[PDB]
Amino acid sequence: SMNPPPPETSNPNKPKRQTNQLQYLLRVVLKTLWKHQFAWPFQQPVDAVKLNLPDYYKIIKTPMDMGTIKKRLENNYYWNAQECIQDFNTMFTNCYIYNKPGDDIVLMAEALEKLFLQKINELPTEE
Ligand SMILES: C[C@H]1C(=O)N(C)C=Cc2cc(OCCCCCOc3ccc4c(c3)C=CN(C)C(=O)[C@@H]4C)ccc21
Repeated sequence: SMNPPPPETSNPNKPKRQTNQLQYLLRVVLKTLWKHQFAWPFQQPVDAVKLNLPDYYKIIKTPMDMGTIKKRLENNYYWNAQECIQDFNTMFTNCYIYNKPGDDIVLMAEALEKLFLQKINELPTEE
């Protein structure tokens, strides 16, 4: 019934590094998706209490959102760009699992996902 704590976005024990790929993920990928018209339901953790979804955290065991993804990227929480890419996939996949095809929320996740897959095709080469 209650919401779980938000996903961890900061750990001082984790090593930090900056890469051209992680910078692209926040400056290009995150910035493009955030401003999109369908982004609003994905900009923060699913609030199962305020949205009245009592079974959400019974179906979804790996919650994810762009707010958490952006906080992780600002805190230097990701070491590999693939960790961030998996997080975006998990957010899209959670939406498709909890909801049904043809739903307005699924059509919004599908458009964000198409915008995301185009950006990852142009992900610069490691340095
Ligand atoms: C599980 C959870 C979920 O998976 N996530 C990610 C988060 C939240 C969420 C949000 C959900 O619902 C949001 C509402 C549906 C999206 C907006 O779609 C429409 C459709 C029609 C209109 C408008 C918007 C706009 C203006 N008005 C007033 C209109 O009448 C027009 C015609 C459902 C599920 C989740």
